[PDB]
Amino acid sequence: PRKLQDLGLKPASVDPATIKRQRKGKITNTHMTGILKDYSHR
Amino acid sequence: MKFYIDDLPVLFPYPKIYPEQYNYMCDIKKTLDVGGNSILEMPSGTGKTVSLLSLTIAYQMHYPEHRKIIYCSRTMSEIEKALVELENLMDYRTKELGYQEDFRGLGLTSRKNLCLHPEVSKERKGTVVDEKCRRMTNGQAKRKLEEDPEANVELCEYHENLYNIEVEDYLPKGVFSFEKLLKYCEEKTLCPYFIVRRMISLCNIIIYSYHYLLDPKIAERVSNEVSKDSIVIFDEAHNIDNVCIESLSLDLTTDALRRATRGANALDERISEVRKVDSQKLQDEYEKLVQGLHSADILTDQEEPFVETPVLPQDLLTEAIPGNIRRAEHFVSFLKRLIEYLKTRMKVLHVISETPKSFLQHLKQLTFIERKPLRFCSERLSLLVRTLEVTEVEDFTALKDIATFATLISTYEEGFLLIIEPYEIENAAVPNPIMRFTCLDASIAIKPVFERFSSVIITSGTISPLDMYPRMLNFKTVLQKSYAMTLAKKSFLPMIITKGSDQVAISSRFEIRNDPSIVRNYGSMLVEFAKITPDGMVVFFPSYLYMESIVSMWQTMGILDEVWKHKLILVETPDAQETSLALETYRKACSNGRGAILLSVARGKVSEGIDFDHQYGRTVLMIGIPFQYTESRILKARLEFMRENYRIRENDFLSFDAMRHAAQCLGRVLRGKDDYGVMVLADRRFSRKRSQLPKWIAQGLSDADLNLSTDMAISNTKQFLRTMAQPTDPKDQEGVSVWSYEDLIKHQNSRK
Amino acid sequence: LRGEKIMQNDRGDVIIDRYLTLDQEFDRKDDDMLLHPVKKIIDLDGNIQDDPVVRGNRPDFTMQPGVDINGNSDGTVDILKGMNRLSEKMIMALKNEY
Amino acid sequence: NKDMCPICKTDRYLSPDVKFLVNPECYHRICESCVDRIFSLGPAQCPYKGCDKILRKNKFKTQIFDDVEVEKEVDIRKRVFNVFNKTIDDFNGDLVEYNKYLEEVEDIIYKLDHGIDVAKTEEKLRTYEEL
Amino acid sequence: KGNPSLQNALEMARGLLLPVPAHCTREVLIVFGSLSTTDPGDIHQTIDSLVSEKIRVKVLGLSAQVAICKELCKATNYGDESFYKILLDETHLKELFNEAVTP
Amino acid sequence: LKKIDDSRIEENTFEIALARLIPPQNQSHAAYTYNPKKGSTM
Ligand code: SF4
Ligand SMILES: [Zn+2]
Ligand SMILES: [Zn+2]
Repeated sequence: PRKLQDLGLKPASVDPATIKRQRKGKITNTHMTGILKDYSHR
Repeated sequence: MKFYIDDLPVLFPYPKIYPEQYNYMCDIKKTLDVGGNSILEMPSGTGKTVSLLSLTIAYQMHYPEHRKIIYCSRTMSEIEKALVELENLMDYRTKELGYQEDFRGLGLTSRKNLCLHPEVSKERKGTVVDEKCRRMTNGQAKRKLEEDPEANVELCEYHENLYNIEVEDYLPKGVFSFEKLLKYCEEKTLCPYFIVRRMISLCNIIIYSYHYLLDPKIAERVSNEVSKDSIVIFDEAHNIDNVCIESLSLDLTTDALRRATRGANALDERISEVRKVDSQKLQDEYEKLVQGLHSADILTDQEEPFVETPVLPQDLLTEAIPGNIRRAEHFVSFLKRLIEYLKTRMKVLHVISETPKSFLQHLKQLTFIERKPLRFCSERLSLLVRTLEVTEVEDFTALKDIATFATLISTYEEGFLLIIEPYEIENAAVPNPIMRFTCLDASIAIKPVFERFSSVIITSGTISPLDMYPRMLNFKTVLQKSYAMTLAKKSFLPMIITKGSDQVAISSRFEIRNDPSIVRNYGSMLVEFAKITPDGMVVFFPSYLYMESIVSMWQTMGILDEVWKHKLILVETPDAQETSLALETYRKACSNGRGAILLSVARGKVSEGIDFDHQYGRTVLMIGIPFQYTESRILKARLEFMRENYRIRENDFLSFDAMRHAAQCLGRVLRGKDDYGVMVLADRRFSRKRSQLPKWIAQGLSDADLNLSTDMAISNTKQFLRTMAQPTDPKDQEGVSVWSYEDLIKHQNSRK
Repeated sequence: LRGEKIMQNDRGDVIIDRYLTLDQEFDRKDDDMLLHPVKKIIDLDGNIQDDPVVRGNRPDFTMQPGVDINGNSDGTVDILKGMNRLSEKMIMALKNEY
Repeated sequence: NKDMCPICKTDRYLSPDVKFLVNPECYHRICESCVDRIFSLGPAQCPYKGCDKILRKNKFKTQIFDDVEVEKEVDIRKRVFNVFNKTIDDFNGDLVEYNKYLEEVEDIIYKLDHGIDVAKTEEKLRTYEEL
Repeated sequence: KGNPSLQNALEMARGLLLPVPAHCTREVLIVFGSLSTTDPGDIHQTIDSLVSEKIRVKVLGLSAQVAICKELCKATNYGDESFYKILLDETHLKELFNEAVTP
Repeated sequence: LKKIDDSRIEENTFEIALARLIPPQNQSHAAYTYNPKKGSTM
């Protein structure tokens, strides 16, 4: 592809892959263990 | 009434008169006595047209010189309105004087609006209507029918009925608006267009558009048939310079040049066929061209050239044809190689801006074409088309454009430009080059008007600033004044909105049309005003593409859904028929109390000529300042030319043009001093331009009313519409805002 | 019919859409009951055709309807005509014997 | 054809470097490659069928107007107006004589264009340019 | 709730004022609070029918001067434009309603 | 190729070609479902 444009013939292909591309701690509320739900998101 | 200004009796067709009308009348009579040109601003609401017509007719009748009257308007609709006011004035004059005096008042327009033939009526283009009328009324068809009655050619009975009557016997005395003239010519089976075109010289007053005085393609008969010492009136002249540009501009595309090549090939085939059949019809034309006979000397009065003369009649040469284009085949080769040179100039990858002299020099260097045959190319093409007697000329039509080009860029060398663009539109994938021959000097078209006529009365409702026009158009004024309209109560409430409801700055710049926040502000503003507006809105947008974007975003979000509960949404379309039907539907919806909003553009068809008086215009919502598209090369070239010659700054002229368009949009809405309506302007750039507004709108615009938000704008509109609905005290306006007869005599005695 | 921009990525419904072009037929018939001559006070067809020989500067893409990359119309003029037609139909529906 | 050179048959998509070259004499569409092919060895006859007029490699040029007959017209105009360089000052301001001179030179340009009476007009041109 | 209709109200008012005798003046008082009206038919025909049956209409609007109410008041009161009343405040509404009881 | 170069060609792969497959027979020994693996940075 990088020489097809040099030869004037427009390629119909994108550049292929050969071209460069990209704790647990203690709990104090021991009398209510298990009723609290995890909330890792808003 | 009947009053006196100096020694002139004026018959005013109403029992009461405004003071501004009397001051206008005094200034017009002073201008016509002293002579020279003038620019006057009448605030809208006041009867500008009726007072102007009243004193002009009185000045024509009472003075023994009997000067004719030219009333130029910018549109056919205001031509009809002026004729209706003329009907009312003439009926009042007949009633007061007890007799119908010798009067002729006729309006002028194209054949498309004055054709009663049942077959050529539904054609959407006036060009084909003109072509069919020429084909059926050239006089060649009449003599072929006389020689061969069995031929398939046809004649228009409306035109043929005109030969049985004399020129003074076409119509009775009086005035004839287009409705009444069309009805009379339908009942009498006559053609109104030829009646008006033959009674141009017999009219005491004639009303036509600016083009018939400025565009030289159709002015060549109208300017000749009118006497030189006539009164000339320019009504709503604030846009007249743009008309001058449209007088002397031309565009050529690749499609137009391909059609020109096809027409040249058809002309070659036709000239070969005529040379094979009958060479005398070319030999007589050739020997007539030897002695130096021009187009007018050979063509009769009842027939017209195929391609109109696109330059001023003063700039056409009186010398003979140089002989390069005298022979038909030589002229065909000349025209063909000119077309191929234009096609060669089309292929370019960058915008080329150049003078006509450089174009002619490069043309002469690349091929042997001189300026002198080009300056007669259109006349030669018209003569060749006439002498060949070709029945169908549609494939020649685009060819006319080339002749127009061949006559424009050859005859003028200063003040015009040529812009060659590889892209007509930027969003197209395929390149579509265009070639624009462009008027930059607005004074070149209007110079024959100011030199031929002795005194003109330029008058627009919203022409501001007054001194811009004597600089932009090369003429001098003996007096300039813009009246301040006198009111017992504030009839109109101009307001400027710079920020939305949430104090976010709003604007109508083209690159920020996709911003959600200004869409929110405009939508909430329009919904609230539509909730409070009693009868009917007119909303003006700066561009139609901006209008499309804002309407699409309103419909996607659901802004228009709340508007649909209160008022019907009606939209201007580029198709003129659908826009006119939408305008009539808007008027009907305002009449029966359903309520409607008319979304239109400030530089389009609706903003010019169409009025929004009384209930049709309770609010004028001016969405943003109406600037043009700055990156277009035409506007930049014109700005550069005016900076070079007329020392006008580019930003100053852009602000002046945007403010005059917004001003005419604001001024379309008042008619009568009982009329009310707010004029809200939704842009942050309006508040700095308050001095560029007309002085009546400026004095109606208080200093506290420059930087409103949305909510207190709604509150001010609520209070204004509550106060204006009250019955006013007749004692509060008996002699300060409107005058009776005795108040007029008292003011005359106080001035003495 | 609501006035939204029509997109080809939407599936729609394969039963109702056969009427779609037929509804387009109705639209031209709507023009056949709406296109009538108007007064000369608001005649904008006479405004444009006041002189047929205007060949001045062509209006730029700001004063013309918007087009896509291929040059055809984007379809917002379709919904503008649709809402104009809906308003015209509502006003003309009042003109009856009621 | 319009896109492809009819001699070497090469298309524009395959070979984007081909260029419009034309013989001023017989006016046949050809590319620069074929010009470097056949006429580099020496003068030869035109590779089109039905045409065998002698033509030279150095005489080759590009057609500006892109139409064959219009190139014929402008090259006859160049071939004629080099010695036909009379102006209005040469006729001492006589407009009618200059107009008839323009008519005559346009007539002889047309005659060299269509070739109807090319012999006597060419002889007249040679006798005029000899002076 | 809803979207008001002048034409339906005026048509039922016309129906109600049909059987009253000719010596009794027929009057319609409208307290119209909205600014837009939706009608099932042509309201100008209803105005013409109200004028032809000698019914006088006085409209006390609440917000602004609607065109159709002003035209209705002007047509049904023999050209008098003073029968379309727009209030200012709370006391002016009492003033208008007290004015309306006089024949 | 005149029509191809004037058009846009999408880059297909095995996963793209899986969207438009036609069954060759009733019972295929090879499963067409892609099995991702951890540690493959090909
Ligand atoms: S003469 Fe008049 S009526 Fe007859 S075709 Fe021409 S414009 Fe129409
Ligand atoms: Zn080749
Ligand atoms: Zn050859």
